[PDB]
Amino acid sequence: SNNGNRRNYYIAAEEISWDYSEFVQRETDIEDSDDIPEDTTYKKVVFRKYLDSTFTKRDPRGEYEEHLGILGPIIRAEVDDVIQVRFKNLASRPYSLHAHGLSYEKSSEGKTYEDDSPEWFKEDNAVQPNSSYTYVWHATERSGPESPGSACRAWAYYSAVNPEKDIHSGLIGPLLICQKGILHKDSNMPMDMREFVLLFMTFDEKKSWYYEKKSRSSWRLTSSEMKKSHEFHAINGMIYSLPGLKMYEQEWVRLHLLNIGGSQDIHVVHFHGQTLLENGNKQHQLGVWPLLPGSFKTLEMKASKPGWWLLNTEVGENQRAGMQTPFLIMDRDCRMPMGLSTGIISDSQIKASEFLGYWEPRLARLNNGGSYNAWSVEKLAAEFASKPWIQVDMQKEVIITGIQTQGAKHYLKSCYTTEFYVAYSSNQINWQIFKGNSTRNVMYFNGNSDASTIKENQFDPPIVARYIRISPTRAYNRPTLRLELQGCEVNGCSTPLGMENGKIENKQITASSFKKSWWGDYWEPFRARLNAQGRVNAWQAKANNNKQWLEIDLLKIKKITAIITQGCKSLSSEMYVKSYTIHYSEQGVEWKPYRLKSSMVDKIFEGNTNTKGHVKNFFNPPIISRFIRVIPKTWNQSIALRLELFGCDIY
Amino acid sequence: ANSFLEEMKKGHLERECMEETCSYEEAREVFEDSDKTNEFWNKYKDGDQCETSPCQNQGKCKDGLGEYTCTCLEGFEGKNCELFTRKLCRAFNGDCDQFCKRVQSSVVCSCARGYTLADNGKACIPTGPYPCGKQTL
Amino acid sequence: IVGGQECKDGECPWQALLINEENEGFCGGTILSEFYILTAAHCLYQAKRFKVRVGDRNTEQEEGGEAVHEVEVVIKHNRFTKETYDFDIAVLRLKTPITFRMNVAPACLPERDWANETLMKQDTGIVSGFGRTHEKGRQSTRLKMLEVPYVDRHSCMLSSDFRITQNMFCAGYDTKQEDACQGDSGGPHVTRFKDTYFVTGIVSWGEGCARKGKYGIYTKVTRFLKWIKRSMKT
Amino acid sequence: AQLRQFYVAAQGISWSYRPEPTNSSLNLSVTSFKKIVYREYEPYFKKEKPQSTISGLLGPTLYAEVGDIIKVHFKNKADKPLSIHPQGIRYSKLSEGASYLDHTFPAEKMDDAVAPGREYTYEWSISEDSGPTHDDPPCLTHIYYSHENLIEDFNSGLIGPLLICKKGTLTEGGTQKTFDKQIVLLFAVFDESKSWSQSSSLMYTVNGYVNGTMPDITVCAHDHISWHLLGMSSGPELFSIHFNGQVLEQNHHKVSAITLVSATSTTANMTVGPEGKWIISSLTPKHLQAGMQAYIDIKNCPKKTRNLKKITREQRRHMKRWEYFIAAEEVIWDYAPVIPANMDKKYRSQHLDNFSNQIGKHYKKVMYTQYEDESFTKHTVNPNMKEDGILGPIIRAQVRDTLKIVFKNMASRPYSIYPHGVTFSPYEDEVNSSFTSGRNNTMIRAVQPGETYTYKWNILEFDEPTENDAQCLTRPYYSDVDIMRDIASGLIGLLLICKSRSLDRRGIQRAADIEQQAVFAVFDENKSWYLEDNINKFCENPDEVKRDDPKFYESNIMSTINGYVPESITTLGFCFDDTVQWHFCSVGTQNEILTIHFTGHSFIYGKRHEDTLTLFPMRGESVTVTMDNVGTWMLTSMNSSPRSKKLRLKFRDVKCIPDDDEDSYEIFEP
Ligand SMILES: *[C@@H]1O[C@H](CO)[C@@H](O[C@@H]2O[C@H](CO)[C@@H](O[C@@H]3O[C@H](CO[C@H]4O[C@H](CO[C@H]5O[C@H](CO)[C@@H](O)[C@H](O)[C@@H]5O)[C@@H](O)[C@H](O)[C@@H]4O)[C@@H](O)[C@H](O[C@H]4O[C@H](CO[C@H]5O[C@H](CO)[C@@H](O)[C@H](O)[C@@H]5O)[C@@H](O)[C@H](O)[C@@H]4O)[C@@H]3O)[C@H](O)[C@H]2NC(C)=O)[C@H](O)[C@H]1NC(C)=O
Ligand SMILES: *[C@@H]1O[C@H](CO[C@@H]2O[C@@H](C)[C@@H](O)[C@@H](O)[C@@H]2O)[C@@H](O[C@@H]2O[C@H](CO)[C@@H](O[C@@H]3O[C@H](CO[C@H]4O[C@H](CO)[C@@H](O)[C@H](O)[C@@H]4O)[C@@H](O)[C@H](O[C@H]4O[C@H](CO)[C@@H](O)[C@H](O)[C@@H]4O)[C@@H]3O)[C@H](O)[C@H]2NC(C)=O)[C@H](O)[C@H]1NC(C)=O
Ligand SMILES: *[C@@H]1O[C@H](CO)[C@@H](O[C@@H]2O[C@H](CO)[C@@H](O[C@@H]3O[C@H](CO[C@H]4O[C@H](CO)[C@@H](O)[C@H](O)[C@@H]4O)[C@@H](O)[C@H](O[C@H]4O[C@H](CO)[C@@H](O)[C@H](O)[C@@H]4O)[C@@H]3O)[C@H](O)[C@H]2NC(C)=O)[C@H](O)[C@H]1NC(C)=O
Ligand SMILES: *C[C@@](*)(O)[C@H](CCCNC(N)=[NH2+])NC(=O)CNC(=O)[C@@H](N)CCC(=O)O
Ligand SMILES: *[C@@H]1O[C@H](CO[C@@H]2O[C@@H](C)[C@@H](O)[C@@H](O)[C@@H]2O)[C@@H](O)[C@H](O)[C@H]1NC(C)=O
Ligand SMILES: [Ca+2]
Ligand SMILES: [Ca+2]
Ligand SMILES: [Cu+2]
Ligand code: NA
Repeated sequence: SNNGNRRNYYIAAEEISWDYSEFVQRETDIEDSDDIPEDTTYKKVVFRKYLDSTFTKRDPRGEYEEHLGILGPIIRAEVDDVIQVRFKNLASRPYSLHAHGLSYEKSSEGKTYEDDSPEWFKEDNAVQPNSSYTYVWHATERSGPESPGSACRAWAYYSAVNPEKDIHSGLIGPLLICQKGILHKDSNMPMDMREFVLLFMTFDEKKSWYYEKKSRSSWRLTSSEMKKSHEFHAINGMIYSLPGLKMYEQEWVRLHLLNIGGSQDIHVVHFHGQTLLENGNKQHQLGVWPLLPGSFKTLEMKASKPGWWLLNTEVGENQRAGMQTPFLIMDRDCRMPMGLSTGIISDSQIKASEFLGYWEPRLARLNNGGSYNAWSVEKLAAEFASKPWIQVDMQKEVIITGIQTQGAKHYLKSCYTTEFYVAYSSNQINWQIFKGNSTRNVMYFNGNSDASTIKENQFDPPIVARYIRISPTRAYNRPTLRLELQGCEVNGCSTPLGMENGKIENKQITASSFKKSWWGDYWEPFRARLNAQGRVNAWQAKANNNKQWLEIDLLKIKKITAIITQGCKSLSSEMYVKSYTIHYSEQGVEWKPYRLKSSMVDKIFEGNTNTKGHVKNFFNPPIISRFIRVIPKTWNQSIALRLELFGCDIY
Repeated sequence: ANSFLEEMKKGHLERECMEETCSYEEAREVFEDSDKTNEFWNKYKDGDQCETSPCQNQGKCKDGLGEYTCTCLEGFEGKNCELFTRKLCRAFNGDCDQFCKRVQSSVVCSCARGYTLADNGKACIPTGPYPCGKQTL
Repeated sequence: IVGGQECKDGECPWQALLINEENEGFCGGTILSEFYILTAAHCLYQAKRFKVRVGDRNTEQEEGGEAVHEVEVVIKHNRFTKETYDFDIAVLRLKTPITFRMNVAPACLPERDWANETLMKQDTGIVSGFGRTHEKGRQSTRLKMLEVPYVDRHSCMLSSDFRITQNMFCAGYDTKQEDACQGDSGGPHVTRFKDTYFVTGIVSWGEGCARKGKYGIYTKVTRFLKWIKRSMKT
Repeated sequence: AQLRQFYVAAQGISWSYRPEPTNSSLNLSVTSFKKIVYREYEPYFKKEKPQSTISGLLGPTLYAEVGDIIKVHFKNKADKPLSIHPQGIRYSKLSEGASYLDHTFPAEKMDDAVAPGREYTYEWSISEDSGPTHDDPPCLTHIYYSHENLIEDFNSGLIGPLLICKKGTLTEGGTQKTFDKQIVLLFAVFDESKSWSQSSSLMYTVNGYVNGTMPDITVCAHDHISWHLLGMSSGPELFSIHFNGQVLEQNHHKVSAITLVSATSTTANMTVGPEGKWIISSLTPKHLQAGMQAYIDIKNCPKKTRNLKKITREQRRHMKRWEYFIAAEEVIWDYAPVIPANMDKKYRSQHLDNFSNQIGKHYKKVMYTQYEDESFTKHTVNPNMKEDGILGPIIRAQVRDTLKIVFKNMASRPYSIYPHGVTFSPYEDEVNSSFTSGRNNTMIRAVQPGETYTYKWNILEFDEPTENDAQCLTRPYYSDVDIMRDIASGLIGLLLICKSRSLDRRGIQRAADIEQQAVFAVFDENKSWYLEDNINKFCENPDEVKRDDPKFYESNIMSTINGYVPESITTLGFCFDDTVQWHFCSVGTQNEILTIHFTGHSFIYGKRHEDTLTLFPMRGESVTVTMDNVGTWMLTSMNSSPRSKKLRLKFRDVKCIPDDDEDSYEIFEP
């Protein structure tokens, strides 16, 4: 139990200003103004990770840490490891570090009390301002997880000069002690599951060191609302919304439900639409986990259905108070291309910092062909501080769970960005650069060994943003970038119903009619598969008239949230529908035209702009039915339709 | 420059790197040693950070491609080596070979009967042949 | 020794074998110095007269390594009783000095604090002897070894139906067919550290032999290091 | 894939919290409120299914199985928008019944609120994941409520239990094949001020019934019940459900006091004792003056399917008749016989100083004092009489062990001693004693000052700690005359219900090197029977005392550990590499949860290492600590309150010195 790693960490209590509701007002588009406090920005101190021992070049918080908020950086070590965490008190107050369950000598406890200790190693008990120390922590077996139980365990480190007021001042952080072989050699990040450190805590500001109790001599009679105003029932110190909580569907999430709340911070962690499994020797199934002050429980919930669910304590007061952050469960196959390879994103939505010649951003089409088929820059701005970037606009808040990357050649020179990194933004002003789990400040994604071959890099956790900037850093004789960002909608229930992967059976698709090929093949309805390849792989109709339809039976009443259509290629022409409308029935006979909410005339959807361009269209209101017919209205030179329904069933 | 027969002549340090932007291949042939060229290549791109010796405790400063590193002696570690060390024989047995006895916080490697403390103060050496606790060879 | 492996040539030099009047091995021992051997207390009653053989990898044959040594002084703890097997310790000073050679080497005695705070928190010890290969079996003439993992004090007090005193620690498996059996008593329980083996325990007793649900029991040497060093001054 | 159809109609009723239907044809005032409650109707809303006499405000209990899908029919009969929303279901957006910023279309907003008269049948597919595990009880207990206005709507009363069950443990009669009974209690907090009536009142009720006026429940003796308990509140709350004279099993942990919090529910396998009638309650002191006390009747149904399991001869040797002789003397107990000068002076002058009007430290109390014989003439000399304080003598017992607790009452008032691990039978002692009907029914016969009784408990096979519990389980025993007024007097101990062969011949545990009790008895002498005796005998001027004064009333909550304020208790010492067993159990008027922190050390809690140990009132937790790191460390309560922060215990992890075995050896030649 000695051949381990000396985990090196450098935690500095730096000074920042923390406003809890800084992510409530970013989505303020409602006529409600009664469920939020006023003047919620406060001055505090927070543990912040530093990459270097000199405490100059800070370690930025990426996306795996985006949900941390006021917590300190995550400290991790497997069993029997040695942790060296260096404190750099950057505040105007003496702090320290405490620990829970770890093996530490009295030179690393960090808590000062009447223990009658000689002072040659008391310099851990209360680190004085402007100074530094080093806390040595060993993670023995009495601090690891169970055997057999969950894969990790949760502990909470914090400043221990006066914790009852030093935690309200923002000094707190996760300390995870996992089983052997789970954390990483360098990144010191777990590899198996998705971990969500949640701090269900009340940040009563009336107790922090930086409580600006100005003179209240002139003030009206107490309204009994300001007393509770400074209390923020928040998850990770962000009320009413907390970013980063993005998990796939039917996926196991290792929830480290930390809590250092007071004697009345009873929090019944509840996930709307989810059930919690207390892993261990005896696995228990729960819907809500009644969490208690001082607890660090490591549960494992299984995602049920994609959508914007609501993480919340079930105490009624802490619901409208603000401890209810909508967590985002995403579809299981949130690998959907975002349209660069298809045509959903047109050339007018692509910009760049620079470009070389005809290698405009319009060539960011994945697997594009021709002489010029990528976004290329003659010389990478490595010498400059601003490397060239290419930008794409999604026109809406979406989810991007991954990325694809390629290159191109000038018929002899294989040019490709052997590295790059991604910066995302929503308003194209406040920019953030993706970091993921990389050791450095930014995850400089691995590039491609060859220009053509793909290199899929998964943005974990997924990026929720409208604008994406890709800035290559390395190259092979020239940068050359092709990409198709991959992800789904922020609103769930957008998984393909199965027109392409074969989940929806062939016999489920029925046609009003269909044609015959020049040799005998038919455009049968079951051949309406999305992205289907072949001479005859599209659904048609025998007669070109309004009376045609494509009936597909879902065998279960599904909630369709969107639709994507396509077109086909003939021997010497392009075949596709120009306009249509959809019809549906709960029983398969009473077909209804799809109207608007305020219109009595059927919404004639805009059909295929061209053959391959995915003409995605949405359903407001959606289609709560088992049967659906897409009735065409206009088509070019012939009728063809290989559509796909993006919805979820009813449970 | 860049004449037709520049590569045929023997390499010179001034010709390749000082009078021209030399690459890795051209600099190696002048020196013939990988270790020698690596030292010259690190300073070429990002200068010599080790010239001012930023690190402390006589750190063996090493120049790389955009980074600096100094390997320091016992009692002072890290990139800067400006801070001392908690001896803490709990980790890696205080770099000893046998028992530690915690006096004020300096790690005290010890050796029992039939054993002698080493010059560095960390290893133990048997006094005579066939000491305690060893397999016969 | 239920299961385990046979001691190789020079693999277990610290192992000293006790032979009764019939020159039949009945208990093991550990070499502390050129004159002293470490054994268990209850082994003294089994023969009432015995000799110490060292360097023997096989009791039933002579291969030039056996060395039968007479014993000068026998010293054992007074508080030791067979009712509880507490304080099960005994050291034998020989009439003749032990000639250290191939397969004949002594064993260390670590410091009291460092042994408790580091050795008693390692993973696995080492136990060896000439015990039975299975419960109610025959004491094998060959010398076997067994890697007995340490067990926390709280954990191993549960399985044993008899009280584990503070001078005793358990090592073995609550399920597996691995434990020293009858004929191993007085054998070493040494601890490895940087290829240096330190005496940690002496084989005291055990309920059965490698029963599912059970670990072997050993007597903590570190509780009597002052007693051992004082006795080594005899 | 079986499908079911329940019928719930949100018909608010003119409700008095005391039982209105259970009236003797008289008005009994009104005192009513316009609640909004779920009700169960005949199919297709033709008529109603009459409810039980106890269900009160609880809706129709739901029961599904793995695979089986529910379809609940709902149509509001009130004037508000309401929905139905169950915990622990993987429901969909079209039947979630929750209104928040889900970005959902108005079609899926239908479940969010139901307009009065509008109809919606919520389907809840129940897959394998939601169903109980192999280690879980058969029917998992959830709770459903309306999720339109989570605070105001519930306080009207739209609450009902949901019971997802295992695949093959349900009939069509609303019960279980494997269980001979089934009950669904409710411990909910109703705040009328937040209720839709907006009347200024706060109501803690059992099954929607206030102040213990709910009708009793009838069961059979030795009945294999499967209880289901609900906890629900809009403000944070701590339920500690206890079934007096009974022992439950919460997920194969033989708990006695099963504890819940707001918007939580639980399931417990439960085998009744003999015929009798106990008074269920929720031990949390806030709920104790609030009267969450239900009742239960155990009928002697002539069922003889099973009354014994395996009893053998080999275990009769282990059935050691332990003979404890406990008394109860009224003397002066001091939380601070000696005080360090370094301790806080300001707090010493309020809760400790013998002020002219404040008593401070020395109070009159009653305590459990052990003895060795029936004469009670010699106290048992335990080594830790000062270390463990006023905690009662540890009553160690094993399974099948026939204890004989000879309780004695030398005190000045009636008391009792109620265990937490004995299904003790009240029909064992009366033979020819006359009982009067209806006058102050104390659960145990009123032991008048100077009276003695011989309790004869029994650790049946239903009180055996299972494979997932510590060898000895800490279960407090207290005088069950009034749990409030009595534990405040200090009549608290721990009953170490050990497993078989867990005690030696003497009666000491066989797996703990040192046994240590650590009980946080948060006293309140103003809630003791001697509150008047405490003040008058120590106060110089008793004519100026006022119970209303926070400078006096709150100057009497003496938060302690084992009976001493931690600023006035000795520092512990435990030798290195031992296994100290820690006996943790909260008592007193601690309305909150007391989480404690072991500095530098950790323990074992259920095959799992933990550092902070949460504690509910009158629930005991036992952990064992291996002293494994040299130094001087601390035990502290992390709670921020000054009463709950002064609880700081100091202990040293010393290195065990001799051990003087050096001067005792014998020399003999062979
Ligand atoms: C059953 O029959 C029994 C008798 O047999 C009856 O028992 C009574 O139960 C009541 C609840 O139904 C208790 O009510 C008490 O009312 C007061 C609260 O109202 C006051 O404050 C309101 C604003 O307060 C807000 O929060 C409270 C939190 O409880 C909410 O209840 C309330 O709705 C508000 O949201 C005002 O609007 C209102 O006008 C009142 O002024 C309180 O007195 C009390 O709780 C508080 O007080 C006690 C004691 O206070 C002392 O200690 C605290 C320590 O925190 C200290 O701060 C104080 O200064 C004092 O020193 C604390 O223990 C609590 O934590 C609160 O601080 C109650 O809620 C009655 O007490 C209770 N009566 C008795 C004798 O016990 C009952 O009516 C019957 N029915 C049931 C239970 O259903
Ligand atoms: C629900 O809780 C049960 C335990 O808790 C109950 O309630 C608490 C409050 C206490 O009162 C407690 O005593 C109650 O039983 C839990 O397990 C039940 O445990 C009891 C006692 O051990 C069992 O009674 C006897 O069990 C076996 C049959 O059980 C077999 O399966 C179980 C798997 O659960 C194995 O553990 C066993 O080893 C067995 O393989 C029998 O020995 C015996 O029946 C008769 O057997 C022979 C004659 O055939 C003779 O010895 C006697 O006549 C015996 O009467 C008993 O039945 C009990 O079976 C068991 N319950 C069940 C349903 O099996 C229970 O499992 C919990 N529920 C769930 C879903 O976990
Ligand atoms: C930052 O995050 C990225 C993702 O964004 C991580 O990418 C990982 O890439 C590495 C390779 O460089 C992958 O590591 C290996 O992947 C395989 C996964 O197999 C496991 O899972 C399957 C699926 O159930 C199991 O059937 C199988 O048994 C394995 O458990 C394996 O080849 C390797 O597994 C090894 O470790 C596990 C855990 O102990 C053992 O069970 C295996 O036997 C084996 O020893 C290995 O894990 C990895 O999969 C990629 N991640 C993901 C999420 O796909 C980066 O590693 C990460 N970088 C950091 C932290 O620095
Ligand atoms: C004296 C010595 O030779 C034996 C060996 C015991 C080794 N035990 C384990 N677990 N490795 N000690 C015994 O003889 C001491 N007595 C006992 O073990 C008896 N309680 C049982 C004897 C038996 O089961 O054979
Ligand atoms: C610590 O520092 C305070 C001001 O900070 C100063 O500038 C920053 C950038 C750091 O370099 C810091 O070390 C410098 O001192 C002083 O006002 C304060 O007095 C210092 N504290 C103590 C205890 O000396
Ligand atoms: Ca031989
Ligand atoms: Ca909603
Ligand atoms: Cu909820
Ligand atoms: Na075993």
